[PDB]
Amino acid sequence: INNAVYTKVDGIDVEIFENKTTLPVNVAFELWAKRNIKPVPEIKILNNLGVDIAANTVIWDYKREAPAHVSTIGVCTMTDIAKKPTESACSSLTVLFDGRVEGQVDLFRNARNGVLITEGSVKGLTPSKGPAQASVNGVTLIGESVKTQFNYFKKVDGIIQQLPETYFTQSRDLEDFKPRSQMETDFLELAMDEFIQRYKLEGYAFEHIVYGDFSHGQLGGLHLMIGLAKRSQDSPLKLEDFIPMDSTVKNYFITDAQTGSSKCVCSVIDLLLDDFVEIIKSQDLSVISKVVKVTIDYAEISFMLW
Amino acid sequence: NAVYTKVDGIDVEIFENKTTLPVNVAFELWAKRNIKPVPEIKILNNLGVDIAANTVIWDYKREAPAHVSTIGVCTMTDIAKKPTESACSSLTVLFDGRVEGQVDLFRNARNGVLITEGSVKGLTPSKGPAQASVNGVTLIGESVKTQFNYFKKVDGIIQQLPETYFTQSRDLEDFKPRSQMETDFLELAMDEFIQRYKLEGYAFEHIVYGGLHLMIGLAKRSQDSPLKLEDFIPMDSTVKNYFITDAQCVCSVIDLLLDDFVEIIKSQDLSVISKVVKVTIDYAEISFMLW
Amino acid sequence: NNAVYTKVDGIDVEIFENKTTLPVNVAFELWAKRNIKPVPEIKILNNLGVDIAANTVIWDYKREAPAHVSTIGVCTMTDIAKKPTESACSSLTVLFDGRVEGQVDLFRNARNGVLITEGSVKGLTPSKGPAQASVNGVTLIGESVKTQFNYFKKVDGIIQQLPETYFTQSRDLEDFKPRSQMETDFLELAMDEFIQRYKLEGYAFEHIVYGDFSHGQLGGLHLMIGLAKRSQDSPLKLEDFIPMDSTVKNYFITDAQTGSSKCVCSVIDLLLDDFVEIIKSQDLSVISKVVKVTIDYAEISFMLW
Amino acid sequence: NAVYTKVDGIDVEIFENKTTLPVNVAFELWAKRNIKPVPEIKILNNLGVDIAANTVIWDYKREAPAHVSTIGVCTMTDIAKKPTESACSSLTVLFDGRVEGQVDLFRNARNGVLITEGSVKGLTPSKGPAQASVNGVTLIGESVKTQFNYFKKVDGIIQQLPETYFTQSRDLEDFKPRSQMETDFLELAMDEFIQRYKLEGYAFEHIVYGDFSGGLHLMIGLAKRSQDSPLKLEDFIPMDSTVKNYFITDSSKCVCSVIDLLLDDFVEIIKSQDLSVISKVVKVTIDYAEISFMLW
Repeated sequence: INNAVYTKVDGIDVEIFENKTTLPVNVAFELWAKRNIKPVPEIKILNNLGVDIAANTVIWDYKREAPAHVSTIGVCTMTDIAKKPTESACSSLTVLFDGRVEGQVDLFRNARNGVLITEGSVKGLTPSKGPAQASVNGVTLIGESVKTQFNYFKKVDGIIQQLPETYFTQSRDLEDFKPRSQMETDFLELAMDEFIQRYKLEGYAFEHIVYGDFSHGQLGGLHLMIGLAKRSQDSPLKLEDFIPMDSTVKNYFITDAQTGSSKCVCSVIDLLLDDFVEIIKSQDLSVISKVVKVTIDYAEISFMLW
Repeated sequence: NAVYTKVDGIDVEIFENKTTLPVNVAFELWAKRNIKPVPEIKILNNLGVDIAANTVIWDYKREAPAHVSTIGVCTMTDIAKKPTESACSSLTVLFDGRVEGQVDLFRNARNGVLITEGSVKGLTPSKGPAQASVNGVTLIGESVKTQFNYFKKVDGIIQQLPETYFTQSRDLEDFKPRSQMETDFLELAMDEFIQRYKLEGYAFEHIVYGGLHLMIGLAKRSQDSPLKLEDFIPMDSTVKNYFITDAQCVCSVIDLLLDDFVEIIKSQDLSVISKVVKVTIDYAEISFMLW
Repeated sequence: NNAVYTKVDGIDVEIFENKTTLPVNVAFELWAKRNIKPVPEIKILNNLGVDIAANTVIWDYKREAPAHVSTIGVCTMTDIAKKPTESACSSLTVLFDGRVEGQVDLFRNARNGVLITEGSVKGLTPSKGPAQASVNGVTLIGESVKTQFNYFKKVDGIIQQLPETYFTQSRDLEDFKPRSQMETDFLELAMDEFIQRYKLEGYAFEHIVYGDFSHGQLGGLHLMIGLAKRSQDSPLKLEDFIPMDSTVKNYFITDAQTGSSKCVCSVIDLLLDDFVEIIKSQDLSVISKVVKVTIDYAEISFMLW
Repeated sequence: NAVYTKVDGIDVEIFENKTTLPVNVAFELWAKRNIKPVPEIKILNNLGVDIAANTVIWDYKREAPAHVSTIGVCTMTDIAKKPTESACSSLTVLFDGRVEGQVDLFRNARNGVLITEGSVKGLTPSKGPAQASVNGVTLIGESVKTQFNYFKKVDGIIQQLPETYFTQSRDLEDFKPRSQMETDFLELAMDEFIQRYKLEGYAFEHIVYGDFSGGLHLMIGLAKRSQDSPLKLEDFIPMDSTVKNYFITDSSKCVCSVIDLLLDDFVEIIKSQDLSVISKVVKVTIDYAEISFMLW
């Protein structure tokens, strides 16, 4: 009645892995058991970049409990569409290339479509710093020991790309919300007015927004995490992924922590407050439209700021 | 600069304010205000439009000008004498066609929207909404042309505009059906309506009768314990919040034709489980939970 | 069903599941009244003797049940009292939370208990506890709100002195931050650069940190940071063997990459500086190689070299 | 100080390095080494015994003194002349009741442990193992008394003294059974033992019969395994412990924790844990220490 895989640790079956894909069990297990468990970029970034297949490894989506991509390359014979990631079979596919391993750079130099991540500089090519944080075997974190911050490069049809200037979502939760800057600390520490005062924000309608819904169309309000975090000395909130998939704007079930009383299904975006202030101040208030399109996580998000 | 009074010695400049502008130039905007029938602000907002060309668009709901930077309207607020030229082509300019010159300036400017009441050589139109704002009065013209054809450019490129539903713009106070369906819905009880339009075993239930609310459903509930809405925060939003009380919620309401909303309701699976729906309404992508 | 729900939108969302002897409605209430502010972890509480909470409910999120058998003035159907000073309590170590008013007071009157406070208390000397607390069952150290308490104990009338203790950090291996300069360079140096930098030759450090210093406990008994370094290249999935929290914790150890077995066995997570202090403390010229250490207020016995 | 030689002398002192002591004084230790039959080091270690009074306990596997800290033995190494002084305040000191005077010094001592060949005024004995260590050879005394009665003091307070199993202290080569049960376990096939000593549907299976994969094993279990297809093992490190590691070869099996329990004792352990067949965390007392381990 099962598709679970086990190991014996003493006279005890512990379930090492459950199969939640359509693939036959042991085929899936192979796939898993070849996950890159070193630092990878996060699913949101790779979706946003339009990446469909990784070179020579497997990116596992730990929330979805399945591999992040349809096929493979030089990994698992029963789903490999190729062996070297330059075979005719995948010229028309944005291929993740991990520059930390040898010879992947030139594989990418010779690829038609792809993105290359690396720990450092690359000869003749302009980087763009990515997030501070990466994904170490499920857990996303910013790390002291291992380096988690990469530089991205993109190719669309023979040609290197200019990657948009972006902000990055901070991949934080409410359970453990840690301030990442002075402004952020202050905001949580101080009282609204004393804050607006200190950072010079009179007549921006700050209080209105941080706490308010700035959705241009996303499902339920668009609230900002650090803003949800401040409304938590009073009765605080539990979150819960509405859909397993990771993305920049994220749908949740918000319910009271203390008692479960339902609230909404609404979207949160976790941004550095500094980056948030910068965008509220970017808005020109003299024009008709109050939609602000900002590019965050290499993707375009539309806001309603007023 | 500002006009002033001399209230015994001396100059006491007089400011609007509501826009902070000198009454002086504030009023010069009211003057040059567009008086021919214009697109409702919500659709301008959605299409992300910045300034109109050689005019002001008035915000009668805010009782202020929709925009305080101008093109060829008032020297104290003009960012440029003419739309198609220099530090100006980055922002999205609304070009109106039923004034001549303008049409030709759209094909020369970078970012911009264009409305017209007929077709234009070589371009594909997208039918706008029936209604338009007429000096603060939103209405469906039969004496005058209020329905436009829209066209948009970004970075130089003509865009294909999405297939859309448009919101109806009805106030509740004087609500009035616009189809056999909307009629029947208000007449028929719940159960009979679900069986006439073969809707049984779909989602809609809560959203229609009683998160997000449908204006038309809110009107049927008005014949039951008459309710009133007042917007704490008055702009013009495709989805608007209202303070809701009786004749003795803070609600998202959307005004949609049932004939359109039931097209939506049916383009799902036979549920009855709650569904995420992503429609284009008023040129903008709306996500909401249907049940 | 055991399951309690709210309709979020039109969707059944489980907010609570019963895994208790009690009926749903009663357990749910207890859950629903559980203190969700910062609290001492259960290891510290059991180590101390606490068997009941004043006016609150300590919840075990790993065991998904109350931390304690009865209540005081929380829930009419599991209350043994209403006030913590009633004679039905005078034989039980009661947790008194100083951060709320007058609880300090009931603690003076109480004949058996433990009082935590976020600052000094007139007449009594404090035991500066761990840096970390549990906050709605996510154990963390807070810079935002406070997580570090002071402890006091009473045993049948009499004020107590708490032994001086080391405290287990509380760090899963899946996310392991070093908390001192010693831990940083340990992880980021070679063993031999290390032993020298900190002048540790003539202790058989490499033998200890990396090995098994157990006197009895089931499986090996390994330092966490120890495991984290060997983890560096060949990493390990670590998984609770028993829901109950404790100072020395048994685990199912398993390869991360593939699930190959390894063992059941205990880990203890200590600050390296503390560990190094404990090895340096052992007197090498005696028959017994058993070092007893008080950690998290309990006696923990080791085996050294 | 150290003795020395003269090579183009210049005095050249002489050391070890087993202890680091002057050969000189390391030998005084050898000289004063207790040669009456003393309890096995493991039991001393577990009772947390620090040093012995007016004697030296020798560790033959380490080929050295179990302790370098002395009392009343040697000027260079001791910490007190007499076990009662305030230097032995905080140290568990072994006292013997075979040398008189000491039997009484235990009464006016803080922390310490005492052994005797018979009972003592109004103290409850805990009957120790059958075996002592008689000069590097441990055995069960035929004509000499090797069983002890133990008593312990922590902080002037006479202590609890638990009930214990004891390990049998048997090397594998020279292996001899010590009951009908151990006898049959060697004789009877894998399946026959189970029906005879009615223990079908208990845990016990693996740890008694043998693996590739590695947890605890018991001595006799390994003996039956080499009772054909012989197996060789030896101290990886030369300690003395209730549970010791071995290199099994065999060509290797390889690093096992091994425990030498008399079967009947271990069997009464299996039987104290309701019919299951599921793995079982046992927490038992062996050699006066709480050892916990997984039974399957």
